[PDB]
Amino acid sequence: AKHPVPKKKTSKSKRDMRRSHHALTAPNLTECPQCHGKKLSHHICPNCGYYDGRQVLA
Amino acid sequence: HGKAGRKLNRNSSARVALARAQATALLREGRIQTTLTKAKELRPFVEQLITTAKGGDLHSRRLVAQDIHDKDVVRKVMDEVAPKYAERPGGYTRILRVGTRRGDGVTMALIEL
Amino acid sequence: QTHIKINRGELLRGIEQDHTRQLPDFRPGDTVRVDTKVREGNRTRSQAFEGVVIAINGSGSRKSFTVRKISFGEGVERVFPFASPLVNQVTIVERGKVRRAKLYYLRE
Amino acid sequence: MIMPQSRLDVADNSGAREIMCIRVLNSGIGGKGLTTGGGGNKRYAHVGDIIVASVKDAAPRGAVKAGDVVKAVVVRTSHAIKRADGSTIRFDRNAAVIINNQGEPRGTRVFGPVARELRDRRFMKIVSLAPEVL
Amino acid sequence: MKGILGTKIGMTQIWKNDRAIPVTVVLAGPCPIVQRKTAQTDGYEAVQIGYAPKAERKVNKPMQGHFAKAGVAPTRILREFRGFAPDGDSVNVDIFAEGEKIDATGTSKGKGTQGVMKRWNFAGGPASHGSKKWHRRPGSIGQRKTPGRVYKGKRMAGHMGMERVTVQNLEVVEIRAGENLILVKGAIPGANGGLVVLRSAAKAS
RNA sequence: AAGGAACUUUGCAAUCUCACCCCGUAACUUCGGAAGAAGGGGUCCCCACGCUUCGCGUGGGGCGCAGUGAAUAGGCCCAG
RNA sequence: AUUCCUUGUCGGGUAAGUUCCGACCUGCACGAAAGGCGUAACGAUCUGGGCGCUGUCUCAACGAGGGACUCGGUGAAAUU
RNA sequence: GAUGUCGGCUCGUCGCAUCCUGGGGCUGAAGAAGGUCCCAAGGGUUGGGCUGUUCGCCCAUUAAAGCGGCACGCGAGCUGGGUUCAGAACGUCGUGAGACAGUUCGGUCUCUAUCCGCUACGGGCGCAGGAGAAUUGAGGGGAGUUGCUCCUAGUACGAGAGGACCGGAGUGAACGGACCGCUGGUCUCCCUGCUGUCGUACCAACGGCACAUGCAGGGUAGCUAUGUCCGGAACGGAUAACCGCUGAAAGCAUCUAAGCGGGAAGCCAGCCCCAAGAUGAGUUCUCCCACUGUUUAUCAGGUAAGACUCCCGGAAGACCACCGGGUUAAGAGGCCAGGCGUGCACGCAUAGCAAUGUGUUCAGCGGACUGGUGCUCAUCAGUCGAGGUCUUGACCA
Repeated sequence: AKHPVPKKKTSKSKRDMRRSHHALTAPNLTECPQCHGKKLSHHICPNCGYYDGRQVLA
Repeated sequence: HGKAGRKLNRNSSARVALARAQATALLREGRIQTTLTKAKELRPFVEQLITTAKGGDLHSRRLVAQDIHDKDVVRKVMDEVAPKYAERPGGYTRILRVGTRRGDGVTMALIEL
Repeated sequence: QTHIKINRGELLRGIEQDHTRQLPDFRPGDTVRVDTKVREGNRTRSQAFEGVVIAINGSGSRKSFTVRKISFGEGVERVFPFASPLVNQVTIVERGKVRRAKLYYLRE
Repeated sequence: MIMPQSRLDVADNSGAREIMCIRVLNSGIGGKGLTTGGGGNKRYAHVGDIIVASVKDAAPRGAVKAGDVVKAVVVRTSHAIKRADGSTIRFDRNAAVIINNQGEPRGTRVFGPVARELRDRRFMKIVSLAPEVL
Repeated sequence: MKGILGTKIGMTQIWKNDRAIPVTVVLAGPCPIVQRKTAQTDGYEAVQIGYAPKAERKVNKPMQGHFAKAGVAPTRILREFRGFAPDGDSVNVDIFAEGEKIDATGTSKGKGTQGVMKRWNFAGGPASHGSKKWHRRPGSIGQRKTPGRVYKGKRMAGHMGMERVTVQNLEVVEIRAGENLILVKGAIPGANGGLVVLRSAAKAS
């Protein structure tokens, strides 16, 4: 059948002991030089469309 | 180990169709956006390829035809775009990663001539 | 690992131009390498393998050529290091007209 | 290399034509007679190595008959013996020379070239019938 | 004891007389002396040499002081050697002598995560007479209700390579001072561009 | 690579063989078969020539490692 | 394929054969339509041998692709 | 309300009543070769044929080709030949249905690992400042095998035949490590050749598909062995059996009760590798330094040294981690040059009825390899990160 199987329910505790590593990492938003709106370093500012000049249409 | 140098994700005859498939477009549009990585792959192939065109003689014209099956595009590359990068030391094509997408969480990017 | 600036490319060449010898032309077709069999006792012999060339794998200290011969009813192939001390001189005998840098196709 | 179950050509008139290997003895020629193997392992016979064999085809009329268990001394491995100058030799077929407990060919002559490595192995007489010693 | 740092560079062919010999061309650049440890300061005798150079624009502030503490010029690599000395800076000239046997010690090329057939040889099994354990996969990890576990060290897949290594007694064939180049017979560890350390025989015949 | 059943409960498995012309083909037999027994040769292109035409035969010529040149496509035998 | 003693005995083939073929016979417990013995041809049948070929093996190696791993979406199971 | 069964294969590890190597007593031990008892498990202990075998017989070797233990070690590891399902046969028993000390052909052995354990690899925190880097070694792991030839010496020995110890040289085997220069393997589009078909209008030149490379030939780097290189050591300390010096109790004798020495592949040190979470958390060199916050916001907040984030890579790698660069730049792509593989390109000309050949052409094409070059991208910027407890003691004017 389902050959390997668990020997007990894991504590709500232990089940957590585990998860202490799934905590997201909040992006490192940076403030655009022009639109002054926050962008993602190294990419195009989704708001103004700039990256030293304006690449992406408005 | 794995100390080679190239990228795949399809078979062999595909990673060949793609690069030709995008190769044209970029040459036909000057800019196309695409998954970040596929751009990165794409880059050098179009450049070499542009550098091929940069000869003007039939031969060169005919080598390109191998990787540009749309008559028009090849002429564009052959007569419009190739004659222009003359002065520069081959190396024009840039990429500007944009931002993550939605249905797959993949970061896109722009590859422009 | 260390990141010193360097053209390992040439560093090698130097330690390899002290040990690199040039030989006639040839690509295929007959040869007659008249080598030396200094190997016997003290008595230094003189053999002369000779016949078709079927490969030039290499460049520099490692460059070499392979020749096929049928000695006394049984095929024989020798791998010669251009710069191999046991060799005195090589000589053509008849340029060959073939169509590929191998020939193995001839091992039958 | 040569190994058990691997058939060789015979390069002598011992009468034997083809022979199957049986065991790679650690070719012990030296001193008085042939010396006793130097190990019970050793999996490959490299030219100028001695092996025990079994005749699978001997010719009619000849000192050696079909089925006779005999020792031989590999003289041509289709492998590739690498000479110290860095040269390489490889023959089209594997072939050995039947012999006797003193390292002597049961034949009156060798046919085909013989590995020059045999002179090294001290197999003098064998060498002495060799039309060539590549 | 003695010893100097170097960079692997590659192997090639070379004849010493009439016997061709493969050789690993190592470059043991001149090495600086940046700290003399003494069984009176660090409780033990030893030295600190340096190797590749480094632009000062990369050189941390603290690191500068340490190097400046001897007025050497930021290297980028430092390594100790026990019971050594000399005066000035360490090169291979006079250090190693044509004929000496040595122990080259680089870092094995890293093989990533390797099975047992590859990391410990093992033998896996079949390939045709029944299976699912075709070739690799280890056989059995242990016994039964006895040692109801597995032993400490049982060989199993793992990261193979990227380990320090030492190939003893190598014959320094040639030695091209004026180029901190040296040529050793045989193969040295790790790949070209790698840091290799050459010492005197750890203990030789 | 070298070797070639040394594997193994057993060459299981996977190769080889693999089309169509031509030559050739054993024991044994209820003479029908065994037989595609076994074994060997051919097979592409050009041109002339003759043929029952698609096609084919003959002669010369040509190119390659290789010509049912890629897909389909018997491994054979001895003995019970 | 009917044998206990048993791998019977001699021969055969093998370098070496508790299996295989041939005899002999002492048929533990063959036998004549619960058919006896034989038999060309036929078998995805069962046994033993051989030629050929091979990664079955000596030892494994490299390469491909699909999982296995990472991130975005959806998100089970047996068990306890 | 289930402790899966014989045998293999894989993977091992342990005991010694040691199979071989080590040391020793006695021998009816001349020498060589042996017998036998003691001490001694470091390491090693071959490949074939027959059998489901274990066993054993045998072929050829070997220093040897040990015996046992670990649920007759190991099926959540594989097989399944064996035997304790359903089919069928023979002999045998049974009037029969069926049976069997028996024999014989056939017969689905279950993707998903939670806890311990194990192999690798990270995150936290800790180690009384915050950081960069170099180390000591507590302890721990790996390895620990053997033949043959030569020399001494044709000696000692022996009627002779034959023929050593000790010591010193070499050269293999198997086993491990590292490595890819060599010799080979591979190299899934790096070059070419070839077929059928569809398309690029056609001719010519090409592309697609005939694997998930249509086939073939070859092949750089990488990885790789059947290829290379190196190793198992020496000395030392303490000992086993065993041999002994001085020597009483037994005015002698005694390796012993005082004492002292020799002495094994074994033990400890030595070799290579790990290693202070060696929470008893060590040592050394270097850097940043003493900010701000009204008993209403009691500790956080600017920041230093430094580092992460992120970008572009890597001989690093599953992810993390690790190394390198990030314009005061040569990190990677490109680009030029070169190397190396393929093996002479398109086109044109000429020869030929044509197939094709010849020339221009050692052409053309080009993955990863050596360099050079600011052409392209590594922009901009953010986040985190010190002010050093107390007690005793010592030294400073």
